[PDB]
Amino acid sequence: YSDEVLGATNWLKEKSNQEVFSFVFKNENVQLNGKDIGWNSYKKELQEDELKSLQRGAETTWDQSEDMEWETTVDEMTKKQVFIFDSLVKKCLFEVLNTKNIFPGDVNWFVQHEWGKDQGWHCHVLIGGKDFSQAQGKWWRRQLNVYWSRWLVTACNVQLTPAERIKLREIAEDNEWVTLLTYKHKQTKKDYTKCVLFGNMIAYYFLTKKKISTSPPRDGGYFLSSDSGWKTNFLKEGERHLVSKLYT
Ligand SMILES: [Mn+2]
Repeated sequence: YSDEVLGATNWLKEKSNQEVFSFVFKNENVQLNGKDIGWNSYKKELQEDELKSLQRGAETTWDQSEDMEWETTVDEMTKKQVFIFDSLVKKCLFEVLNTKNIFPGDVNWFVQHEWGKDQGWHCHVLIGGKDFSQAQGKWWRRQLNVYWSRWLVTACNVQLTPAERIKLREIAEDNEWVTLLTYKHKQTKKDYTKCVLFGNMIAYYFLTKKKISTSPPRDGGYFLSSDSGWKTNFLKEGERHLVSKLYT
């Protein structure tokens, strides 16, 4: 019952029923003119001040949440790429907030990087607040995908011709490398944005995942999480499960 565990539980419980959007930021494998662009082909560390700061935040979140009782054999390249993506995902969120003139302190958000059985790396984002409404979900997805595709093409470490960069940009947008949770439907039928409950989804779902400690990653595991209150960031796996238990 450390203050950190109690503090996270209390913070989430207060936001138990806050409606938020659910996004997934991802990438897919691409081959352009014989050039392979895989999930971890975006390893440029761009020297923009905010991005550098965000990447440092991810590194330190990883460092503080690491359990040293057990050894961790995650590949260095994998960690690097995840830290970079954490900075890029956040940069996208912050750019859209700026477009809407939303004060960052008026926003609740949660970010969690995972490795899926079939898709591999992806990043969940829950985001909402008083300045957000369900009808804005589709606009948010589109804007986030614009910024996400733009930053990915900038961060790509594969030498690309201008035509190739533009093609990659178009692929990331056309194939919706940012997804928005909607109610189940038909291809022809309309899709409705499905808002989720912030604290509940975090405590009863995201905090239940198993920590990735190996390469290749365990199917369905998580790498790293963070939130707008810096509450879950530094928690070890065992502490996260304690939060879920207390939250109930
Ligand atoms: Mn997932």
